[PDB]
Amino acid sequence: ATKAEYALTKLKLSNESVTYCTAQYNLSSMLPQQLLMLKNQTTQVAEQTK
Amino acid sequence: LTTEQINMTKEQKEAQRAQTSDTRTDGTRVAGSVGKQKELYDQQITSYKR
Repeated sequence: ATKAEYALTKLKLSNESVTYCTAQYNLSSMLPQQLLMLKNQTTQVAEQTK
Repeated sequence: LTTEQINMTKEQKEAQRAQTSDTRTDGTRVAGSVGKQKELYDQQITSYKR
């Protein structure tokens, strides 16, 4: 049982590694793109106000 | 597209202002289709009197 649990902990490193890469991709690509989306929406609100 | 609708709203306002008023928002006399239509009435009014 301890040996089986050791393998589970050892294999768990893969999920943590891909999670870090997934989070890194979101910060580098998704977040800046969403900022551009919000800016365009902000301008549209002013035009609708006009 | 919202910016383009600004001009259409202004122009449709002038069509509404053609009634109950002989001058546009800027103050110039209306001379378009409605202006020509009014002139026809003036000739017809004189024609009936004549």
